Amino acid sequence: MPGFYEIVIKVPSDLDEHLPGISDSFVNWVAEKEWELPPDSDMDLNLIEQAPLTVAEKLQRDFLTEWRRVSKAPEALFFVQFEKGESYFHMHVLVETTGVKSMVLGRFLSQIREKLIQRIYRGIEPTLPNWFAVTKTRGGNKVVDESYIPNYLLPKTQPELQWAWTNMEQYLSACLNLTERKRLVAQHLTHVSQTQEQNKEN
Ligand SMILES: [Mg+2]
Repeated sequence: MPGFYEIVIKVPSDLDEHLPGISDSFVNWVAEKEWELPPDSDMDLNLIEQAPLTVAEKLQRDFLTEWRRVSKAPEALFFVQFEKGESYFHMHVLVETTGVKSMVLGRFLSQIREKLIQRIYRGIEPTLPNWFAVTKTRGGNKVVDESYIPNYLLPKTQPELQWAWTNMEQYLSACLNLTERKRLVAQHLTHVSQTQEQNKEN
């Protein structure tokens, strides 16, 4: 029943351009990490860029830890999709509204952003233009329902799709399985159609 806020987080992909002044240890940390697909995945690992993924995995993991603390919702539902855009790697973070009133969201997000800078970037802010941004109505903070996910996130394919994470049960297999995403999209649109059909009838 509750909606979701959306935070878009840009992820650096060019060290000198995106992250001027970053530490050597940060560079080594990125280099060291390797990721593998789960056995049930049908994705092509070749199309997935490991270094940006390392940064993204931590950013989402840390954002969520902070969110749980400010929200006081330990079990908050989330869906995060990491994507390769035309200009930037970026992350769509959808998190439920519970525990955070809209009036105070800017202050909380701001606190979270500082924590990410400390933890991920080791005190050096990324040189990305509007890097941590809540989706707004023009206006106030946008809230969207669960339908946003089948409509705008699930349809993505490689290489635009890089990775995804969730705690929402209906999407757990969808995250890294293209065949499953495809099925879910079709299923959602089917429901929508059936609903309109009913409406015309009656
Ligand atoms: Mg996008």
